[PDB]
Amino acid sequence: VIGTPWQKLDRPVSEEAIEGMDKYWRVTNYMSIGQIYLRSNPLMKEPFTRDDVKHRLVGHWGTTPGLNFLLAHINRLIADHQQNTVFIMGPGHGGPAGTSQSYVDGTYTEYYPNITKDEAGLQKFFRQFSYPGGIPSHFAPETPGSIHEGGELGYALSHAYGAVMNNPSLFVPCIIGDGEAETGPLATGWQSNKLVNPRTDGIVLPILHLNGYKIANPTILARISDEELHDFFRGMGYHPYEFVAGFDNEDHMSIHRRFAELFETIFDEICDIKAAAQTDDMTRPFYPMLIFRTPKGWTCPKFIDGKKTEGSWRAHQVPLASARDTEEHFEVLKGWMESYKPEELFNADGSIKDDVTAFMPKGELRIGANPNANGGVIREDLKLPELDQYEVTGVKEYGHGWGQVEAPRALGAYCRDIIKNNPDSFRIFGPDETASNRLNATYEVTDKQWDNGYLSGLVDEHMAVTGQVTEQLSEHQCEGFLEAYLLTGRHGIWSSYESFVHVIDSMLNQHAKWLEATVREIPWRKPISSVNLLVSSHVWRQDHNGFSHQDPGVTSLLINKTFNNDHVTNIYFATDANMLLAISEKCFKSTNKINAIFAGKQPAPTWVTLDEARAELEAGAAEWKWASNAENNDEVQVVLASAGDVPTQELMAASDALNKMGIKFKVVNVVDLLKLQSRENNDEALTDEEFTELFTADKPVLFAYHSYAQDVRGLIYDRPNHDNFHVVGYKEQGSTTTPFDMVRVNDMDRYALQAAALKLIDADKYADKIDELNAFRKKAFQFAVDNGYDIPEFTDWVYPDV
Amino acid sequence: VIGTPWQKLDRPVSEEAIEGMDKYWRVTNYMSIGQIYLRSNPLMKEPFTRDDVKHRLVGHWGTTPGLNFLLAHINRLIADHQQNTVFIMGPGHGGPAGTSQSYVDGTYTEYYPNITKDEAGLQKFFRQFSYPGGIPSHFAPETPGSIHEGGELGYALSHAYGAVMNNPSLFVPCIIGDGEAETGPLATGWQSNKLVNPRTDGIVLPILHLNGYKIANPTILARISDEELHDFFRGMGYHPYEFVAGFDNEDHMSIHRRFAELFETIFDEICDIKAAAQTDDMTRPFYPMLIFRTPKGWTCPKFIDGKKTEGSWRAHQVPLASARDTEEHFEVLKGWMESYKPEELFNADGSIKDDVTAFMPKGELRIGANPNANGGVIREDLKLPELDQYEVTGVKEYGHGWGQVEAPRALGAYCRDIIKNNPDSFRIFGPDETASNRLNATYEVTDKQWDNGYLSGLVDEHMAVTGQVTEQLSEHQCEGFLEAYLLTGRHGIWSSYESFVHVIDSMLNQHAKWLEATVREIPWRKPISSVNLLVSSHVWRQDHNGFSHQDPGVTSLLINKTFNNDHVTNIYFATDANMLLAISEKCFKSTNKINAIFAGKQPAPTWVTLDEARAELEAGAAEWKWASNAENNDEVQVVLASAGDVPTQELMAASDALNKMGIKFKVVNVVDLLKLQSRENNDEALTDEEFTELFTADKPVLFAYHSYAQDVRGLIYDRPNHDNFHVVGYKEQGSTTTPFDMVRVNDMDRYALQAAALKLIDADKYADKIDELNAFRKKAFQFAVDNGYDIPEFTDWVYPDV
Ligand SMILES: CC1=C(CCOP(=O)(O)OP(=O)(O)O)S/C(=C(/O)CO)N1Cc1cnc(C)nc1N
Ligand SMILES: CC1=C(CCOP(=O)(O)OP(=O)(O)O)S/C(=C(/O)CO)N1Cc1cnc(C)nc1N
Ligand SMILES: [Mg+2]
Ligand SMILES: [Mg+2]
Ligand code: NA
Repeated sequence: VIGTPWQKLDRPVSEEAIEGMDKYWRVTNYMSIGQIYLRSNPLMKEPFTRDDVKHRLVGHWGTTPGLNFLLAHINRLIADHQQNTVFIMGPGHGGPAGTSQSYVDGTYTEYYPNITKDEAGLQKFFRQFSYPGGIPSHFAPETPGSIHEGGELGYALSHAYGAVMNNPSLFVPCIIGDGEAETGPLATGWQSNKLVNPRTDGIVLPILHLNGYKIANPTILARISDEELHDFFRGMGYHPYEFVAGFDNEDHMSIHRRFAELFETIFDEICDIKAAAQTDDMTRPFYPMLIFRTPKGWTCPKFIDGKKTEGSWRAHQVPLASARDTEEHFEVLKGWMESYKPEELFNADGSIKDDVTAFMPKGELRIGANPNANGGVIREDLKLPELDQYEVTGVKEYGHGWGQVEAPRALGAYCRDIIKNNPDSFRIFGPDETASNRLNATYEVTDKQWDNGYLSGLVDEHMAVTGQVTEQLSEHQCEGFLEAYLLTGRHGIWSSYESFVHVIDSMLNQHAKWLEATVREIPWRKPISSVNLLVSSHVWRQDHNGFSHQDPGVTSLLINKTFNNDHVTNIYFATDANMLLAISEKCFKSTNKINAIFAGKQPAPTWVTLDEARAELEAGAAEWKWASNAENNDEVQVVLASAGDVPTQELMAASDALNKMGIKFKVVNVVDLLKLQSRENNDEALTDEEFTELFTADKPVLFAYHSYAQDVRGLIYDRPNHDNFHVVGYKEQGSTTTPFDMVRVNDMDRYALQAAALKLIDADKYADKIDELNAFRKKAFQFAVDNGYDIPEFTDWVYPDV
Repeated sequence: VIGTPWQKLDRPVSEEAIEGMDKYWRVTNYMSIGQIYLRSNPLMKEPFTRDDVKHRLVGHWGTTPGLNFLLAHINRLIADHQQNTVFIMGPGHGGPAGTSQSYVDGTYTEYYPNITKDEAGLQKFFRQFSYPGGIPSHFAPETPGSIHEGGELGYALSHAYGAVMNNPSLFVPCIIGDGEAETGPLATGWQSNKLVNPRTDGIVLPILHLNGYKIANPTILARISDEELHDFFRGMGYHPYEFVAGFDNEDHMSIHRRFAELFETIFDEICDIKAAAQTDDMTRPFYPMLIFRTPKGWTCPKFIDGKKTEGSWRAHQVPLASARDTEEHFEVLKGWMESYKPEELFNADGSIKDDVTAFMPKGELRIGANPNANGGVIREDLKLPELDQYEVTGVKEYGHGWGQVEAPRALGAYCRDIIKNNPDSFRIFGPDETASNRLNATYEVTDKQWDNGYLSGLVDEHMAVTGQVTEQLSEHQCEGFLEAYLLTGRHGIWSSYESFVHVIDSMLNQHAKWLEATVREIPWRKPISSVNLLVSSHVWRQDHNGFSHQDPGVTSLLINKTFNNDHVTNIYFATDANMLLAISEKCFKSTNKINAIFAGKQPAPTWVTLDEARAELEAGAAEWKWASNAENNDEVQVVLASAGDVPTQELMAASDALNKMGIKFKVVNVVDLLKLQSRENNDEALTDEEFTELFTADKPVLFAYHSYAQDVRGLIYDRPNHDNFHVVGYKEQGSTTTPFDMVRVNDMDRYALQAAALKLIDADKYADKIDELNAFRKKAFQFAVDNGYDIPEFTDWVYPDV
């Protein structure tokens, strides 16, 4: 248990804590300006000149002093209440407020021994901010206290809420940019309080950083009427409190006393909600939120060159951009840095005075030290059930190609038993698609958690105010909740209709970059569990839905996060349920990855046994010798290669026909896509030798690909024999139609695959047979048109091993 | 002018209109069930059997009767008021309500002469819905009345609002799924009423289709308290009205009279807002919205196999999935279809009776016929100013490589004069980035439109309650507003930080699919203006921001919409401002495209004259003979090829150094990327012959690529000499650093490019020179670390032609 969760003070905030908060605010403002502007002389020791200013002024002042003010008050709260706390910096461009916090709390020096607590250290701390060889401009992963960089705005609230799931002792003040609040993802993020339980989950306090402005405009929320703003937050299930400061001549000490008093009232109400929820965990409370209205750039010069800067968008980036070049700007910077009275804040040795920090939390309650902000320190391996009990054994008993299994249902049963063994640290998320994607065996042991109104057992099924499945019709919510749940040291999976994975392409980009930085250069930030995404309801079988639901191209996006041997991204094609099982076990054991797990949910043949799935998954690509008919590679007329359940079924039916014509070929299944790359691009890929062994030194290869052929083509560009590959993939053809017609219009159906194989072997010789295959596809299509269902020769075909 | 906009009735709705609306509702429900279930016998003529039911039951009943009810009432409104109206079907899976509407209004038969108004036609109309060879399951582009398919949920409101921009006579009832409202994009879409002006823009009426449920869950909005729901919409600046029907035994005629009366009150209030706005166009009104609360699946059987179906998520897709297979389900379907009393709705010849449609609007006010729902019928070419006056003439006067121009500023001046010549049909959108992306010369002739509070001329600049620039910190809003503005026949452009384009990857996917279907098979849907996206503030120069802002991979997503010779997607690299000018003119003249226009906004050399830009843009790739030093292709030791402003600057400096060593090469610039593909994949690409002429038959090619090398590699896989290309691209390396260091860590800097060229020519011979180049890059980096700015030999280099 960290600290004493949810305890009220029952006394006023002390005047000593007020004094310490004002010193914190002044010292973090001063060091924030130092980080932005100063390359040397951090204490402005005589002579202090333009030669001490950075030649390249980069960074963001505007948000920063509002952040620094909140952080003083959140630190004071943590210390007084002994409250387990992780904050979110929505405006992650306020990085210097986040580095200043960690430097004040002591964690910065603990993690970075060279950045010492004295003038030499402070010199280095100032120069290194957004500087070549130094540190980022944003609240990056290498800052102690960060689980959220906030470079790409919008995910503040899904991360805050994901962090408090099954974390009942954790408090998350979530600081949200008022420009950020104009984004889609943030606007829906407010509604998460219908999806958390105040007894089993912790508490988010949204704090709207209402500084009036974004980069070059006012914000929507700052300029509507106060009554609309209050009705808005109340209508989303919050109790709104509003603080306004810095627009008049109120002295700063009074501002701190009024805020501290307000913040105690807010926390008291959180504590009341927490206490009440031990008895009534079904009534959804109105959680507090804070509207925090202060001038953008608060405490910077009011006008600069006749332009309003404090209380404007002009404060957004770097004020006084000429501080190095004109004595006029330099003098303004000098008076601005002096207004914080650094001589009262630093000892002569340049260490921050003890009376600046006596109010601060200590040990693991410090924002930089809390283990929830470094969740791999808390994470434990899942207790996984034995995989064997889930095996589709039909393949062993009856033959390769057996049955009509819906593959994710084996993952559902596996996930069911993972939740049972790990009842509060493995969650499933779905955008209203968990049942549609066939993971609903999980409801045998838990419920979809819903903390909003109930009506009737006739309609409410498998749903309770607490549980380990979460659904909201929002890929942004599913992906954001899950990320923070992993970042605080837990585990899970989500599923999405494949075409709609793209809604969160840019969230995958950011989480992969978080992973890239971490595995490269932040060894103190320990391994988190992986993002596991079941990509299902795929392009080939969108029977009720059509063309808008046909886009497997998240493969292509993921290929753009496969560099430097980071090994943070995996694309798995689950061939059948036994392969799905093997892949998922690997994924649930992995750390520091995004794993995209492709699997079809339609009824489909099972191809391999579980033991075969385990061996093949490890190699990444494998020959299926029981399906090959060639003696050896020199006898092979064409390589039949596939990746994806549906390309594989069609390749396999093609292989059966090609066998019956006396054609000689081998069958290669591809499961771990990126292992097709060269060792030069991926040091864990198949070696040239193993690649040649699978794909031959120079026979034609027909490659039936689940997604866009472009991917395989770019991946194999330097592989031996790549010029012989013919990649067939999805090509933006399709609609609401029969399963055969969907493969047909992409040349993916088994007849077109047989034709293509013939064309690669000898086009002249097989001219007629090709025409005949092409005409059979026309006839099978006419038949679908006339009769309403696919021709029985297509639908009734089982692989001859069965 | 269409109809008589914004006129009140000043009498009750007639009883004859009530009777016609109830008949419409019954006939569209009946034909919706027919489309889903029936392959023959649409009027259930004896014998009506299971043999008349589809073998594959696909589609969505649940939303459909609520849509059909609203559509009856919106048609009645249009007719009574003569009101120019386009609706949005948020739940676009309610396609049969949208096809039924067009069939009732007569447009379906007008566009599809074979689907006739009689029993034979109705037979065909039923079978063809989501059927092989037939029509989609959703409100697809081939349905008259659709500007919005609604397969991928979330964009209902940005499309509604974009449609009414500069469209002051247009009314848009926007029907929004209550599951849809859980998405990010929809949640922010509500706020658009702060960005439209009630005098110069038309009016959206959001109608929340609060049917209680999504696929397998209740919805957030349906289960919060009524007081929270009302405060929510009021707090977003609406006046909420709520209708509740179908939960009790109220007869349907009473339901229609109560709704019609409510809808007249709502419209009267819209008319009052429109009239008031002719005098006071600065006060933002509280626009009505409608909470429409009715049971999901309304009028279907209440229980099926003991399961509550009407008023449940179970009504979502296909009830009675066994209607063909068991007589039990068939009997239920038969009684359900009979409950609408089709014998009162159809004449014996199976034509819909005249008294079903006498209340309907006629001619161009019909929902299917309105030209705003087919905007290419209204669209006119832009009056473009002459390009020459924008030319950066520095290249002609001083030499290739001249100057420090910020390229988008020439596009800003061009856009400025486009707005001036086309003052109400060309808009610019930006996510708070129009000024940052250097398009702010447009503010010389118009303002950012902001219909929300003002504070002071000290802070509010270039902003007014009306204007042709729109900003909101939401890529979803920018992309949605623009799409509908083009779909209703107008023009514009938006700009985004390149890494954040990915937020709307999936919107680009849908709009490209809309375009694919249209250019392939909907000739009646005329060409719209193109989506023009300035992709700027790119990966190489994110000086204030760092790694989270470095992701040029929208290139890769776009490559997945380049099939079948559709020609709906273009990726342009603007080399400099003269190239930018040429590309933009092409884009502003194009139709039916998405054009991604890459351009840097940092100061940069101008390479080509405007006349050269025009020729080179047309070919797609071009030799720069003034920069090549080889005689001819056989004398070439390496091809220096680049795409992007920064790769080009670095290639060019490399070329200067390689020249001074006596190396022989040619320089090829690439502007139109997809013209690198083979003619087999793209019938407008460079032919093999022209490709070979540029890239040689067999010399090494060094290709410096703006984005991920993967793209070029997959694109050129079947081109002559592709095995000789070495593609250098972005490789997930970078942070907040100097411009040289950013190119350095991706091996993109000029020294690494010179090294790479040497390595391709003769690695052994140039071993030493390579090492020396590699060490110079280390020294230039140390210098940045030590001094705060890049080494003057890097920054001060100008191409020797200057
Ligand atoms: C538009 C924008 C910013 C203004 C934020 O305004 P705010 O009100 O949220 O914060 P403050 O006023 O507290 O500064 S900071 C920023 C940068 O590129 C930095 O990441 N960008 C570009 C941006 C656009 N879109 C997205 C999704 N994320 C972004 N970071
Ligand atoms: C989740 C979902 C639907 C429920 C919609 O519920 P609603 O309340 O908005 O509409 P009704 O109750 O009026 O039916 S219909 C649907 C399909 O795949 C169809 O496009 N999907 C999957 C889906 C997920 N995510 C996105 C962005 N779009 C989607 N269409
Ligand atoms: Mg702000
Ligand atoms: Mg609904
Ligand atoms: Na090759």
